[PDB]
Amino acid sequence: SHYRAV
Amino acid sequence: QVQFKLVLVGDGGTGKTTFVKRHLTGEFEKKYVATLGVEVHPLVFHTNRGPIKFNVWDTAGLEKFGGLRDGYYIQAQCAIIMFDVTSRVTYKNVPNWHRDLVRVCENIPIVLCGNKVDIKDRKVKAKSIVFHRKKNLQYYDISAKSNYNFEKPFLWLARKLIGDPNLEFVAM
Amino acid sequence: LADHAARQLLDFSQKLDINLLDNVVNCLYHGEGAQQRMAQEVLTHLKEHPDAWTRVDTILEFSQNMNTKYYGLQILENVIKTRWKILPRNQCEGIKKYVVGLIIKTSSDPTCVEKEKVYIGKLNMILVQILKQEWPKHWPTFISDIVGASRTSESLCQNNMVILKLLSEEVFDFSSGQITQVKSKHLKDSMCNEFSQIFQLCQFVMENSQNAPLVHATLETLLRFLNWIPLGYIFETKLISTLIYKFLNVPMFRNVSLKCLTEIAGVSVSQYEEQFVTLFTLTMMQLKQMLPLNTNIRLAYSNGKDDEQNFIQNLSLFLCTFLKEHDQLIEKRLNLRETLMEALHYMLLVSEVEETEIFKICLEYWNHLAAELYRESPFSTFDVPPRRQLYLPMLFKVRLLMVSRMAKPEEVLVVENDQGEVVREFMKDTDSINLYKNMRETLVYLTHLDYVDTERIMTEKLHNQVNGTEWSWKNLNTLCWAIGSISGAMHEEDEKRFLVTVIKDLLGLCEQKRGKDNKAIIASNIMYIVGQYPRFLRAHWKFLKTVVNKLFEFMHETHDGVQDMACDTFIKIAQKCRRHFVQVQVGEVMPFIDEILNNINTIICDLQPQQVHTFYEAVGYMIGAQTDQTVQEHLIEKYMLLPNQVWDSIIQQATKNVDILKDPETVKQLGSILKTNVRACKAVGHPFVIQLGRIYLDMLNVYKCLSENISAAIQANGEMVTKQPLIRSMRTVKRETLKLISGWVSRSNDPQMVAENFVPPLLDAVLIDYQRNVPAAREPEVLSTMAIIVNKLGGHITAEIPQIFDAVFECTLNMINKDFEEYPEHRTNFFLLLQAVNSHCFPAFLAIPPTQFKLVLDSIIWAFKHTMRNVADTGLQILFTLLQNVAQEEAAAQSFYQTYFCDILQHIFSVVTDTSHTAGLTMHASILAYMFNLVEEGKISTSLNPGNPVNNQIFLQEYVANLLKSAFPHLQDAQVKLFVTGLFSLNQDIPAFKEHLRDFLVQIKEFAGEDTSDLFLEEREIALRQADEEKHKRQMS
Ligand SMILES: Nc1nc2c(ncn2[C@@H]2O[C@H](COP(=O)(O)OP(=O)(O)OP(=O)(O)O)[C@@H](O)[C@H]2O)c(=O)[nH]1
Ligand SMILES: [Mg+2]
Repeated sequence: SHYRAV
Repeated sequence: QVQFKLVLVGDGGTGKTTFVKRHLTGEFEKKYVATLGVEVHPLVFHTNRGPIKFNVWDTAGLEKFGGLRDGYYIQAQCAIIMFDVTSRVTYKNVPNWHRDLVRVCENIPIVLCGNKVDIKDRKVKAKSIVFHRKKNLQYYDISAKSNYNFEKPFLWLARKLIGDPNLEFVAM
Repeated sequence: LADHAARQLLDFSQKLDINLLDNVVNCLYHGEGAQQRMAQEVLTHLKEHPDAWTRVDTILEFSQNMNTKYYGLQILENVIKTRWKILPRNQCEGIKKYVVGLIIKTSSDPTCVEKEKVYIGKLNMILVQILKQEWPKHWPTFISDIVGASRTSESLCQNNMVILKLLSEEVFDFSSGQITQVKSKHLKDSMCNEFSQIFQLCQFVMENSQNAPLVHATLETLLRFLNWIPLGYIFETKLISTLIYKFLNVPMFRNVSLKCLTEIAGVSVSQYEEQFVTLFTLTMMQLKQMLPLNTNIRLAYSNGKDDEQNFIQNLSLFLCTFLKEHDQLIEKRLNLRETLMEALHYMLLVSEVEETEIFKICLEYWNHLAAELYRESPFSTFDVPPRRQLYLPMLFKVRLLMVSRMAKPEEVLVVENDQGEVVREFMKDTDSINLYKNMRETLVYLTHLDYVDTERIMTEKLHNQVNGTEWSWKNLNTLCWAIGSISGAMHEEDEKRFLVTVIKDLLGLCEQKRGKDNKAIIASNIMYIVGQYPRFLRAHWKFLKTVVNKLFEFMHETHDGVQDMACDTFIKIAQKCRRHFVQVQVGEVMPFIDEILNNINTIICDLQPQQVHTFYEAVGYMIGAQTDQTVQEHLIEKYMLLPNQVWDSIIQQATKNVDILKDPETVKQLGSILKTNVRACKAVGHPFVIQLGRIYLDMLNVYKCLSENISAAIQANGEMVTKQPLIRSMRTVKRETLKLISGWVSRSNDPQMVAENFVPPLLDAVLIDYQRNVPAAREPEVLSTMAIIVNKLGGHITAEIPQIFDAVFECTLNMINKDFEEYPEHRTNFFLLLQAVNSHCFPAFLAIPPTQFKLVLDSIIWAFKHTMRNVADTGLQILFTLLQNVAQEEAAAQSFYQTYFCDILQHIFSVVTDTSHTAGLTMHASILAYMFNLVEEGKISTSLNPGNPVNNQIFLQEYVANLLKSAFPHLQDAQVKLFVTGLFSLNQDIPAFKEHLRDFLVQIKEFAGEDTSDLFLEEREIALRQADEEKHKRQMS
C-alpha cells in the first residue's frame, strides 16, 4: 500500500 | 590539565546563557538578551580526582543570529540540548537540534535539560518527555533561577568523559 | 591586521587569500579573547554575501584544514537551499557534477574516510539538498544509479546507504517547517514509489554481505526507513526473521537490530497477529540464549560497558513496547504462557537496575499492567478474573519491587530570594515527583487487587528493620514512604489495624535503638506516617491530641531537621483535620484551638521565623473551620495578638519619630509581621478582613514612607544602593504589603466592600507613590497586584480604571519603550494588568480619550513584537480578546475597524513572517483567521477605502497582496495571489490556516525566480477550492 504518516 | 568542549544548544530564550552565567558567577539574569553567534565560557569544577574544565560553547537559539551554527559543533566532546518546560514548541524542536548535533558529532555524551521547572504553570509535562529514551540521552529537570539540579548535567558529562561512575564534585 | 583580513575576505573584487582564511578559521577554533569573536563575525559576514559561493570551489581546490572545507560546504549548501531555482541550468549541472565527483572520490579512499567523517556527512547532506531541489523531475534515474553503484562496490554501497538514510530523514522526519505541503507530499510519493529497489538492495546486503561496517550502516538505514515504509515490506518478508536470527544475537548488531525490532513492535495493526506472535516468540528465544534469566542484570549494568548498558535499556524499551501493545494477543495463546511469564521475569530483572530512565520505562509498563488489571475488576480476592489469574504468580513480585524502591514523596529546595532571604520551597511537578506519583499509583492498584499481600510485605520489611538484618536510615525511609503512599487504598478497619500494628512496631524500634540520630530518624518516620493517614487521626481523638502535643514538644528540639519536620507535620494535620480543633471533643472542656492559642507564645519560643510562619498558617487553617461568625472573629482577634503587639509598638515609635523606620531591626520586625499576616490571610481567607482592617491604613503609611526612602537612596548613590541590606529589607516590607493585599483581595468574597474600602487608599498610597518613584525604585509587583484586584472586581472597579492608568500606564510605558530588554518584570506585570483590564473592564477602554486608546493599542502592538515569549503571548491574547470585545459592542466597532484594522493586520503580518515569532504562530493564525472571517462575513459595514467605495474583500485582497509584495519583492505574483486566496478561504480551519502560514514562511525564504513547476499551483489551488467548498457547506449546515 502507501506509506504511513509519521 | 584536562579540558573538554561542551556545546550548549536549544531554542531561543530557554536559559542557556542564564544557565552558563549562573554557573560562572552565581548571579541570575532576568532580562532576555539574545546571543549573537556563540559565546565561549570556561567553567571549572573540582572533583575528587582533580579539576575538570568545560569550555561551554553557548550558541544562539534564534535563526536570525544563528551564525555558523553547525560550524560550532566541530570537535565537540559533549553536548547539552536545553528546552523550556513552559513552552511546548521548545521541546518539539529538540529533535531538530539533536539531528543537527549528531551529524557533526557521531557519538558524544548528550544531556537533555528541561529548564524553568520552578514556574508553577508547566506546559511540557514530565510524562511527555520521552525523546531521550530511544536516543540514549541523559534527561534532567533543571532550574537556573532556583539552582535546582543545576549541577547534575555537568556531573553526568564529567563521569561519562572520565569513565569513573564514582566521580563527585568537591567544590574545593 | 584582523580588520584588513576581514576587508580582504569580504572584498570580492580581489582573489581570495586561502592562507588568510585558514588562519582565520584556526583562530576561531583555537582562539582566546576578542580574536575568536572577530573571526566568527568575519566568517558570518563572508557567508552572508551573495557571491561567497563563487570562491567556494577555489577553497575546495586549495584549502588544507578541514574546517575551511566545512565552511565552504556550508556556503555551498546555503546557496543550494536558497538560490538554486534562479541559477542557470548549466551552473546547477556543474554543481551536481562537482558534488557527486567529490563524494565518490572521498568515499573511495578508506584512509580519507577514516580521517574526516564530518566532511563526508556534509557532502552527503549537500547531495540530499540537491535531491530535494531537483529529484525526481530533473534526476529520474538517481535511485537506479545509486542502487547499481552500491551493488558494484562495497564502500560505495555504505556511502549510498548513508545517503539514503539522510534522504529518508529529510523527506519523512524533518519535512515540516522546511518543505511546503505540496512539495513534501510529492517527495514522499516519489520516495515511496521507488522504494522497492532500495528494499531489495538492503535485503541483498543483509543476506549476503560479510562486511561488518556495511551491514551496520544498512541496519541503521533500515531503522530509519521503518518509520514510514508500507507495512507489507515488514510483515510479508523475511525482515523480522533475518533480524532476529542473523543480527539480534551478534554482539555488534544486537543494539541496532533490537531498535529495529522495537520499531516493528510499536506498530499496531489487526491483521498481522501471526507475525507479531512470531516476532515475540523468536525474540524471546534469542534473548534466553544471549541473556540468561539467571543473570544479575543490575550488576551487569553496573559493571557493563556503554554497549551493554545501551542493550539493557533497549531491551527494556522493546519489552515495554511489545507488552503494552500486544499483551492481550500473547495471553490468548496458552502454549506461549510460559514465554509470557519469562518476559515478565526479564522486566523484573531490569527493574532492579539502578538507572532512573530504565526504571521509568519499567515502571511505565508496570503502571499500565496494574491499571489494566484494576479496570478488569477492581475488587479484591467469586472467581478470579482471567487476566488476573494469568498474572497472579508475579503480582507479589511487582508489589515487592514497588515497596522496595519507593521514591521520595516530596522535594525540598533551599533557595535564596531576590533580597537574599533563604527560603525552603516545595517543588510542585518535577521528574522525581512524577516518578513517586507513578509508583504510588501502581502500588495503590496492586493493593486494591489484594491488601493482604501488601500488608504482609510491609510487615516483613518492618520486621527486618526491627531485627537489624536490614536496618538502615535509607531502608526505613523507603519503607515508611511505601506505607504512606497506600493511604486510603484499604478499608477503614483494615487500615486502622495495620496502622496500629505499624506504629507500635515503630515505637518499639525507636525505644530499642540508641543514639540521638537514630531516634530522630525513627520519630520523623513515625510523624510522616501518621501525617499521611488523616482518617486514622480523625477517628481517634486521643491519638490526634497526642500527635499534636508530640509535635509541639518536637518544636523545641534543636536537633537538625526536627523542627522543620514537626512544623510540616503540624500544618499537614491541621489542613486535613481542621474541623477537629474547633469543636469540643469528648473528655475536653474547651476546643483544642483555645488551648493552642493560650500557649502559642511558649510553643514557638524556639522556632525560627519561617517555622513560626508555618505554625501561624496551620493555626489559621484550624481557625478558618469555625463556622460561627462571632466565635471566629474572637478567635482571629486572639490569634493575631502577638504580631499585633509588635505592630502597635512599631507604629507608635514611628509616630513619635519616623526615623525609626530607617532602623534595620525595625524593618526586619515589620517584614516578619507582614509575612505572618500574609500566611494567616492565606490560611483563613475572607474572615481575615478584620485583621487587615485593623492595620490597613497604618500599613499603607509604613509602605509609602519606606518607598520614599528607597527612592531617595537611589537618587543619592544610584542603583547600586539596591544591593545594601537595608534597602533589601525595605523592599521586602513593600512586597509583603502588596502580597497581603493581593491575597486577601483574591480570597475576598465581597467585591463591593473591597472597592468601597480598600481600593481608594491604594490609589494614593501605592499607585501615585509608584508614579512619583524614580524608574529604578518602582516596584513591579504593584502592577501585578492591581491585575489581581481587577480580576476579582471587574465591573466594580471599572470607574477607577482611568485614575489607575493615570498613575501607572504612561510612566510604565516610558520605561519599556526604548528596547525589548530592560525591566522584564515591569513588562510582564504591565501587560498582565492590561490583559485583566481588557478582559474585565473593557468599558474603561471605551470611555477614555481616543489618544489614550491609541496609546493602549500601540502598547499591545509593542507587546506582541517582543522577543520574550510570555510577553508576546500575553500581547496576542490581549489583541484577540480586544477584537472580540470590540465586535461585541456595535456602536464603536465600525470606528475601531476603520481606524486600526489595516494597521493591526500589517503588524500581525510583520510578526508572522519573522522567524523569531514562530512560537506564537498558532495565536497569529487564530487572530488572522478571525480578522479575515470578519472581513468575509460582512461585519465591517463601512468601506476601508473612503475615497474608493470598493468591496471590502477585494480591497483587503489588494492591500495584503501589495503589502506582502513590498515586504518580499522576490516573491512571484502567482505565489502572493494564492497565499491571499488561501487566507480568505481557510479562515474557518485554524490547523489548515497555520499550515498555510508555515508554507508561506518557508516560501518567502527561497528565491523561486520565474519557475512555477515546484509551486504546484494547480494542486494548491485545488486544495484551497476544496477547503472553500467544505467551509461553505459547513456555513449552510
Ligand atoms: N522562570 C525562569 N526563567 C528563567 C530561568 N532561567 C532563565 N530564565 C529566563 O529565561 C530567559 C532566558 O534568556 P537567555 O538566558 O538569554 O536565553 P538563551 O536560551 O540563552 O537565549 P538565546 O541566546 O536567544 O538562544 C530570560 O528571561 C531568563 O531570565 C529559570 O530557571 N526560570
Ligand atoms: Mg543566549
